[PDB]
Amino acid sequence: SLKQQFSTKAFQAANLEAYKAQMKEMEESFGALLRQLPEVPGLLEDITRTGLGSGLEFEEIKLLPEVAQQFYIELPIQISVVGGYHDLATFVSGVSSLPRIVTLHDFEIKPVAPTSKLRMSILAKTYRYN
Amino acid sequence: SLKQQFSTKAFQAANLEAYKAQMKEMEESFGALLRQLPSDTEVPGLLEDITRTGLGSGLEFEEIKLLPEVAQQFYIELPIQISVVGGYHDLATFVSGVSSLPRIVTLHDFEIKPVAPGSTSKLRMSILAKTYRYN
Repeated sequence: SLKQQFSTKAFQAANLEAYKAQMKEMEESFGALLRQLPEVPGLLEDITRTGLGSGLEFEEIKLLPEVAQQFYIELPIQISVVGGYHDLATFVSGVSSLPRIVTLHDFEIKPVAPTSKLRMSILAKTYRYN
Repeated sequence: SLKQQFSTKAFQAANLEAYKAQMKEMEESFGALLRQLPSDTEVPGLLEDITRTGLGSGLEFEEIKLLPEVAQQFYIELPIQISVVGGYHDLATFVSGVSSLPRIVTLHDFEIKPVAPGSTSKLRMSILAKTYRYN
């Protein structure tokens, strides 16, 4: 994750306590924007609509346990779909550009039969203020 | 991007003026972090790690395409399009290894295609990565 990339590079910072404070302010601001905003049912709706519009079949949508940070909470959603190569791609971009706070993460893929179909499982995350 | 997502959603903010001010503080903080780093020097090192991660996953590289920089107020994004070829497991481990690198790099849209008819052991993936530097 971004936060992990910054922590990892912390040794490189000219001023370590200032870098730690900039990381914290970044998260706090993120937390404050989420609080400002009115999503999960609507996100689920948007994701399924995106995938159906792309010609995919859904299999499961797993809501995983929330993971709290100090200022925001992640809600991971594991999405399994199946369809053709291009359709998987239009699903991926449709979802990453939704009018939602949603990020995409690791995926795994496997053929339906050892072209056309591929099965994709992808991790998405949405967020709320802590 | 994340910023496009908050922008898109701005009409929904209880107080627009305050929401914009927080978008701007998140951005400013992101830029202050990049400036504490030697991030205006990280591209060649990034490319080196990406390449090694790809090779480590049993992939071959076809192309690395550096796209035009896009400036925001406090940071500049540098989009890098990567084309690789290999097996289905190897592609996912590659994506996973890049995202676990000690670099400020985000991964975005990707598209996969088989190289040849009847083949599933060689797939071509194009993926967009981005890195960032202080503006």
